[PDB]
Amino acid sequence: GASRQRKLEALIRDPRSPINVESLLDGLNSLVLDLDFPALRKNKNIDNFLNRYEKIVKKIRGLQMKAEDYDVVKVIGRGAFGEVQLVRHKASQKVYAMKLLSKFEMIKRSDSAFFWEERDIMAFANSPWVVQLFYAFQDDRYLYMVMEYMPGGDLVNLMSNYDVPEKWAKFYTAEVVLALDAIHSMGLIHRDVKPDNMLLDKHGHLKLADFGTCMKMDETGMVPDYISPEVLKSDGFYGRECDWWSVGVFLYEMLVGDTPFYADSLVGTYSKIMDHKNSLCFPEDAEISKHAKNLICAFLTDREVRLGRNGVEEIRQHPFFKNDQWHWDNIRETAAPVVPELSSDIDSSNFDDIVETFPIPKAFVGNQLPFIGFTYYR
Amino acid sequence: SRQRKLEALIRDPRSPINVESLLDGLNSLVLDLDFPALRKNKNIDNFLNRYEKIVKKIRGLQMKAEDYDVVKVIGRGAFGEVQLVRHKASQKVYAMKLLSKFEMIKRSDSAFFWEERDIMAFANSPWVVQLFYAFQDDRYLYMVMEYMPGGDLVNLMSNYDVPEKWAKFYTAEVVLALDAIHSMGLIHRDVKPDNMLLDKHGHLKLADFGTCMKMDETGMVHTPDYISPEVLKFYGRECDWWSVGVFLYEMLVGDTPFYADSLVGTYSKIMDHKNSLCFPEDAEISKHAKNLICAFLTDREVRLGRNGVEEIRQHPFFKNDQWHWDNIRETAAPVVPELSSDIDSSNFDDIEDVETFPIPKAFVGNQLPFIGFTYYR
Ligand SMILES: COc1cc(C(=O)N[C@H](CO)c2ccccc2)ccc1-c1cn[nH]c1
Ligand SMILES: COc1cc(C(=O)N[C@H](CO)c2ccccc2)ccc1-c1cn[nH]c1
Ligand SMILES: [Cl-]
Repeated sequence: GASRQRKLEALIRDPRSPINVESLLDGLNSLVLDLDFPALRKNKNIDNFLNRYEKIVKKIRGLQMKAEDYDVVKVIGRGAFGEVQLVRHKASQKVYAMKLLSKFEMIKRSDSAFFWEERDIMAFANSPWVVQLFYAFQDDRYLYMVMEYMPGGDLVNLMSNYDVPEKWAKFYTAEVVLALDAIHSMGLIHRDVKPDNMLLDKHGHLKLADFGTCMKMDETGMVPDYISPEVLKSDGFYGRECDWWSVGVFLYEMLVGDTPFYADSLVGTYSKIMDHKNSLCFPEDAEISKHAKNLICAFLTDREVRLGRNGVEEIRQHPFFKNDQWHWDNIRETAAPVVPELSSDIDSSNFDDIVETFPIPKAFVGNQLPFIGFTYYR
Repeated sequence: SRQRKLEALIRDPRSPINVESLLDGLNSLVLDLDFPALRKNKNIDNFLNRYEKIVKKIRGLQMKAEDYDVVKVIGRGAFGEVQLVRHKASQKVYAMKLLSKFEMIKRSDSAFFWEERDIMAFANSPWVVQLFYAFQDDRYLYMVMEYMPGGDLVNLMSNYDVPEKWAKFYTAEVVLALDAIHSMGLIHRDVKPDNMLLDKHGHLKLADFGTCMKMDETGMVHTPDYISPEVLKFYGRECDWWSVGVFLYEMLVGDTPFYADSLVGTYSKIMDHKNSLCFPEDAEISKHAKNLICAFLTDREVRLGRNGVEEIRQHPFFKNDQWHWDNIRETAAPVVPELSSDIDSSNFDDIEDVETFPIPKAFVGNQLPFIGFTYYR
């Protein structure tokens, strides 16, 4: 009997459950947002429901986390459906990185499901290789993701400010290897491994960000300059090995100073990637070891014989990673090659310097419906 | 903290945003969107796809009509019926009141159940029928109450000639039950013996609160035989005290004080109450009983109970050697029900025995006025 009430009480407590209390409050909020228009309020059912919940929903909005609770310090990133702002929480004075996503642009450009795995990865990974999400909240215009601020900037910035030695390339590669294996363990494929999505923490250690491209792998494990050839030839099924192709490209860019399939045109890069058997060649002036060259070549092969298919053990014991500084079991607790020297809690010097509204409707449209359940409070 | 303030609102059972009300909101949204005409909208089709599984799971876990077994229909009314039911799992017997959502919407009366549910769930008075569970489906609102096997006072009057010692007891119980409702800032507006039930021991409890209204700052607000003249022509608490006088008259005399063959004749007799009220020469009634009926059947301005329940309490009619106002409900009742089983419905007459909602093209929101009805004790 009350075993059913116990089963139900458990679902509502579970933070991964779609019917948790934050997700149930999202349902109420979204229903009020999509009905409070004078055209719709002509309906007696709608006008009377909105009159009943008007007071409580005003009270709830004032209590719940909102963008007004934070001060915007600077825009440190921009992307497809939004921007990432360096913000300071007004009450606690704590500094975070907050990612905003336009609800309007996600509906219009019919791309409105990518944020679910991005939010889940950052909120629940519990890995030092993934940027941690503290709070996810939404208003009538945007989705917000308050994550830990990474003051070391991305690996693109590092490469443009330093001539990268093989000892540093061996460190950042190992960290990318472990970070990807952590994502693959959570049953996901990044699909966009690149140095713009590799951030450095206050101590110079890597963390992955921008999970908008992730996909949960099915039972078989299946789903521009850094894209794999098998992904380019698309619609077909690809696996974890496409993420390791991106690692090969990254290690080449680090040591050589240019991407292996760089071309002046977009089509030229595609052409070079497709012809990877004949287009991949190391410059005669490039400072690279035989082990480093041999590792890049094991990643830049056809998917069938690529390194990393039979797990990450084959990658771990590659001769390139032989060193006298770290082990795979402690690399993140060893001293990083470059440690950030920051002047304040809002020093954003490792980041380069960087609105269409919904139309009032006549009939029920339900623009808030695809966002019910986004709110999360740690 | 703000999160502590918010967590308190959701725990409060009187709060419109409690967990049962928040689950009602989700259920009602799914019910009002799952139509193939509406599902043509991408937002709607995708939302329904996401919550389809979990809402099927939630419905199976939550209390439903299929958890109860219908024993007999013991009452029928305006928008539904009251069924004697037995909970399949616990084997406990209850009285379950059903209200058609369709009829409530159609006959544009869809707010009366909020005070009926609140009165029965939260009164905490032995004079009010207790509600244990309120729940709903796509067709009805359900109210699981304590079953009253003694039947109503109409049934008692039709099976017994009422002596003044019995009339003094039942009146005193109506007086205390009405004072309890008035204490909660409510006016019944429909005091009559059909709405007075007797428990397993013969003690009164009030039922059918569909006519109740919360009184404003001054104590004011906005059935043919028991209606007051002021309602026939803002009304206060003394409006319920009129119905008590009519009740005491029907008990002692055997007929209504303003009974007429026509509805217009009854409406005329009530308006001319100053000259139409007279006690039959063959009626066995004391001077005190006659004088009490007359203090209730006056113009609202000078009616007994206008200046409090203390005035009614001290009336000479209630002088007796059996009970006191502080213990009447723990004294022996005049008629104690003789029941054969937990489902003996012999003190209730037999009840003699299809409109569904139309499938819509656009969002109508027929479930919206019912969000927050679910209550679990
Ligand atoms: C720039 O910093 C970030 C960027 C991102 C991120 O996902 N960026 C992309 C494009 O760069 C994007 C996509 C969609 C909308 C906007 C932005 C995620 C975390 C941080 C971060 C974490 N801690 N500190 C900074
Ligand atoms: C018959 O017993 C009841 C009746 C009612 C009641 O409110 N009845 C009216 C008129 O019939 C009605 C209104 C709307 C729909 C249907 C019926 C309320 C409680 C009981 C009851 C019995 N035991 N415990 C509680
Ligand atoms: Cl090693």
